[PDB]
Amino acid sequence: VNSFSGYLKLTDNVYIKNADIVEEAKKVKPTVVVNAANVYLKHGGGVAGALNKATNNAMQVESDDYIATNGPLKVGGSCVLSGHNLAKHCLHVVGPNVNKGEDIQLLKSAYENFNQHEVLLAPLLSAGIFGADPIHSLRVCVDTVRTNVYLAVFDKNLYDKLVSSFL
Ligand SMILES: O=S1(=O)CC(CNc2ncnc3[nH]c4cc(F)ccc4c23)C1
Repeated sequence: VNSFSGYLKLTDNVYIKNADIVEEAKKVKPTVVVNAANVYLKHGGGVAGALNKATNNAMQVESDDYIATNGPLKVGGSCVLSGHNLAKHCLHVVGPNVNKGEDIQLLKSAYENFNQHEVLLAPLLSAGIFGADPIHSLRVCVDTVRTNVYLAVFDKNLYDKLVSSFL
């Protein structure tokens, strides 16, 4: 039993809700919140900008130190950093950005990072400003993630389309 509330169950392990991931994280305080990161961990907009703003820029400060030490992530890769006031940990995952020409096949590799964590609160990778089709992203999620994933979808209209079209 966990504290996630109001989710629709899609599969054995995947759940979905119309919610603001920032507000969902603030209430649940999950072990892991997933950030829709880029390779530079520059949290300027989309989910990343919203999560970082909620941390009063502490996420960005921590991220800049991470990059200065380790260099950029790979597209399809991830790192675990602090969850600050939102979660115990933040898993920064880089899905391909279609608006930069990155290969969509890397979306499966990106979701594989979720399997290293038993339970996660996450957005749909490569959705929103990353330019992928969220219906495709949901399909890859369901077919790749085996751990328990609670997906927050900010836009009510998209949430309803994702549910109604789910196979
Ligand atoms: O429905 S979409 O097209 C948009 C969604 C991807 N982004 C998000 N996903 C879940 N929670 C979110 N909270 C936010 C707050 C913000 F300021 C900006 C973005 C998000 C966001 C696929």
